[PDB]
Amino acid sequence: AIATINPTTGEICQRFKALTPAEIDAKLAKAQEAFQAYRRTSFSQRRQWLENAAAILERDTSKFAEIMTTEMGKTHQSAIAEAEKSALVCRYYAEHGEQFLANEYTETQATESYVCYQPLGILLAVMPWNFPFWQVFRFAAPALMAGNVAVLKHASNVPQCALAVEAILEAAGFPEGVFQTLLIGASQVEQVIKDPRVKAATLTGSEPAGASLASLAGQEIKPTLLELGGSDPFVVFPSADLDEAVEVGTVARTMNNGQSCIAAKRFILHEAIAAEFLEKLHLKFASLKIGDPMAPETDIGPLATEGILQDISRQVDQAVAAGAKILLGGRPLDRAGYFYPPTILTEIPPGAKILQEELFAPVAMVFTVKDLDQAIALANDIPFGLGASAWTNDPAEQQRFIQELDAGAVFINGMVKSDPRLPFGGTKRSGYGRELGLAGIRTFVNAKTVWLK
Amino acid sequence: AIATINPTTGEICQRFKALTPAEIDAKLAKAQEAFQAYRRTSFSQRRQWLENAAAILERDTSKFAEIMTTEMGKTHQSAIAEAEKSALVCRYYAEHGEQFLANEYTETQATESYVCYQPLGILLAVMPWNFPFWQVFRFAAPALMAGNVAVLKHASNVPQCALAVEAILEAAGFPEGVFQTLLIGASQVEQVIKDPRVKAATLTGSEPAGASLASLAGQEIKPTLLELGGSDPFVVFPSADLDEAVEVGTVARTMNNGQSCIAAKRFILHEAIAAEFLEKLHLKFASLKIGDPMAPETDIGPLATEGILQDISRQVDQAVAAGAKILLGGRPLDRAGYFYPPTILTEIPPGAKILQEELFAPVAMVFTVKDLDQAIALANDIPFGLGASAWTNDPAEQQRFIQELDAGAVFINGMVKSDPRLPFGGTKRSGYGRELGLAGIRTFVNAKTVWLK
Ligand SMILES: NC(=O)C1=CN([C@@H]2O[C@H](COP(=O)(O)OP(=O)(O)OC[C@H]3O[C@@H](n4cnc5c(N)ncnc54)[C@H](OP(=O)(O)O)[C@@H]3O)[C@@H](O)[C@H]2O)C=CC1
Ligand SMILES: NC(=O)C1=CN([C@@H]2O[C@H](COP(=O)(O)OP(=O)(O)OC[C@H]3O[C@@H](n4cnc5c(N)ncnc54)[C@H](OP(=O)(O)O)[C@@H]3O)[C@@H](O)[C@H]2O)C=CC1
Repeated sequence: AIATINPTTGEICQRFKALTPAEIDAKLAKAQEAFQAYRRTSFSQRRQWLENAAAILERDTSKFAEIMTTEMGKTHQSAIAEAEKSALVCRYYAEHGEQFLANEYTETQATESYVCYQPLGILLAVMPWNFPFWQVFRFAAPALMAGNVAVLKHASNVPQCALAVEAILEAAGFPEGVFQTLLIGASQVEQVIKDPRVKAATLTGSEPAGASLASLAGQEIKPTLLELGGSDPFVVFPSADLDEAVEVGTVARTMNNGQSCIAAKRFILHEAIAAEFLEKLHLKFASLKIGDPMAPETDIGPLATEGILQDISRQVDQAVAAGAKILLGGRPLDRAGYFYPPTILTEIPPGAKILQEELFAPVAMVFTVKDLDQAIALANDIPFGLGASAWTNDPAEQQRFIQELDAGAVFINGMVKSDPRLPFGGTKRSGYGRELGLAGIRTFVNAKTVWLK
Repeated sequence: AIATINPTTGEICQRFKALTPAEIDAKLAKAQEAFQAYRRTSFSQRRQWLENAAAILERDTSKFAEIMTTEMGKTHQSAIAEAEKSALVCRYYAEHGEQFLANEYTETQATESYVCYQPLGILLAVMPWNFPFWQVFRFAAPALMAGNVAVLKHASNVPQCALAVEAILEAAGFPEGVFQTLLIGASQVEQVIKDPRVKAATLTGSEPAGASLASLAGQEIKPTLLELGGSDPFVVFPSADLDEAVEVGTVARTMNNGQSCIAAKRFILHEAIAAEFLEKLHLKFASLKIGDPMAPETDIGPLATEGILQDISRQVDQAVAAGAKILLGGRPLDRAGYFYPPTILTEIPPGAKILQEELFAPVAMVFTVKDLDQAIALANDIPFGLGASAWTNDPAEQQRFIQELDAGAVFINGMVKSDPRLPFGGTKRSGYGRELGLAGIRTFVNAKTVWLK
């Protein structure tokens, strides 16, 4: 159901009525009318409204963070960072969007020949609960700067976040119908994708959700962008700064209570450093503070939902039954709220299903390898291909990791992070298309070739 | 069935056995092995092989053209041009591909941060009979320059063309498995899209074919590019060079026996010049030479298949029964082969079904409008959105047409043409994604973000 259920206490706080198909239709009609006027606005107006939205996010950061924490359990401090990052991407496209969409001229026999960039129309965004502000602003800032309008189907467990994003954009000055939150369930999305006024769609979330949306959009001849999770490797080689790698690796696995597409999920350790690294990782994980995410000292809040908790509990239980060893954690906490402790699994047997799954919780799989070829093969031995992190100060190793890791992003001597300045997206079953950077504003526009005699 | 059936005579010339699923699987296994080595080739090698392919096309142009004309009925002269254009796109990506794929650096706190471009792997291309060389080389040249490998499912009526393309690429030096023609039917494509080694797919053709491929690819989380039909407007306003517009419009509608996605299909005439333009168009169409496409004097050969002939015959018959008037032509010729004459329809009743359909034959629909707003509204009143041509020497009108015509390409005072130097693709039900230019080589690559501390 569409509801705020606080994952720290399990309390149902507020329920929301889903829109009916007629109500969805009315919102799409309004979006179409809004688009016809909005496509004619100047970049100066769009820039003003985007910068206003950034300023709202920058002023009321703590309030917005409290909504996120209440609904989905990420620490209030990380939710503050998320609101700040949302403001950053608004400012990024305010500052660069017009330039990024300017005519590009190519010399031909024409007096004038160029490509110009024009909005498609209504874009559908289907978004997940894990970064309930950032994922939305990541899409919405370039969408709106480009002159598109947007309808958001957010996750059913973050309705207050979804409503707050629309309220921010209204307060910023964006005209009515330019951005609309649809309080609707997963079964209601098909109507939106099939509506002739809706021109494109993006989804961030699970593979089954992405497959459903993309198959439907494909049938309707509509372009998509998908970002669908990962099982990113975190490779540590003998020339690495081991203490930095342990600290950063701990953050990479456990940030957002582990619920990140680009969490470090599989630690691949060269045998020369594996014992030292693993012992340090074990101790670092054991010192993490688990508790109320509203408290500034908390490292690990609850998982977002009972379902996520049930999923990881089963995944771990099955791996252990198959022969995997629990170095730390491995069982849900006996307390109120959907709490699962930082966990480290080792000696996972070959062929165990968990090797191919995404662990959306603070649960690290650990492996040892003997050389560069083995590290790369293991790193790539997954259906996903989102991010990858590798730690080494040998230039030849650095170049091989960069070249041969099958991922949309490769970070050397740092954790994978998204950044408005650089494109971001997956390969393989992690999806396709790129958000952020120039790519983010070029994805859902008509690149119109113009030739004038 | 997979066969050469000469559309000039109706004679079945050669039949081909379709691959079995096991044979398809073997070809995909070989493509995967080939990709593992081919992705490691230098741009110099890829460039050499692409330039070799161009040189083969440039030398044996008449022979390749004869294959096209025999299988699908386009004039030998236009097939010569098609082989030349195929060579041109090979040279374009040989000359620019490396530059187009070079690292793009972005300043951050990283010592090094950039995007690099790497091939995805096996690409499936599903191609149509209407430009049986050019459509293939348009995709294959950038695919191969980027380090991808490709499997081609060509139309069932151009098997000799399909085999010839593979033979050209073998003779050029491309390693075995880098490009493979699959002699398979439409029902066999699902196996290819669902194969885990196949990473992306492109289709040019009809909407139902595109919807099938894209829906399947979406379910498998695989990116696509679609170029489907169009019903492109050809708008003529009072300041136009009328005689040039008539000459060029006649070519635009009747080239390739009318069977082009970017044919001028709907002539939209300002009332001030409509009588003169229509009379001149009538005269030009009336004296086009219909006959054997191997003869150098022939303008119009047969349509490619009995099915295409049946389709246009029915479309025109229904429009006329509804009240449309035949100014010229309007029924299949009484002779051997799938011949349909240049045809002009006027006074088409509002709500007539034909107004929304693609006429893939040399059949012009003609309309009269009173002003700029009416021209734009009528031009856009279709499900398609591929190309658009407008004729005016008023700068304000030119800019409004460029801005407001809902198409992937807008040509002012010339006919729409694809050109390797400029991206090419549709909007609305005409598809999405861009081939040619920079876009063509960026579509099916992993844009990998790299960050080095
Ligand atoms: N890439 C990422 O960042 C994320 C990945 N995931 C992965 O997915 C797993 C399960 O999480 P879960 O919360 O169930 O993720 P979902 O994929 O179910 O949710 C993501 C979004 O998709 C919507 N959705 C779900 N099914 C469909 C459908 N058939 N058509 C249209 N929209 C749909 C959801 O709506 P509703 O809430 O109404 O069901 C939500 O808005 C996680 O453990 C993680 O592995 C999940 C979240 C973030
Ligand atoms: N955009 C363009 O340039 C073209 C558009 N068209 C439009 O389509 C109309 C019909 O022409 P037609 O020859 O039937 O075109 P199709 O769309 O049937 O054929 C195009 C290609 O798609 C293949 N194909 C067809 N159905 C499927 C499917 N379900 N899955 C995978 N591949 C498939 C065909 O294979 P096979 O031959 O084995 O069926 C062929 O290789 C034309 O009148 C024109 O309007 C057609 C050709 C060119």
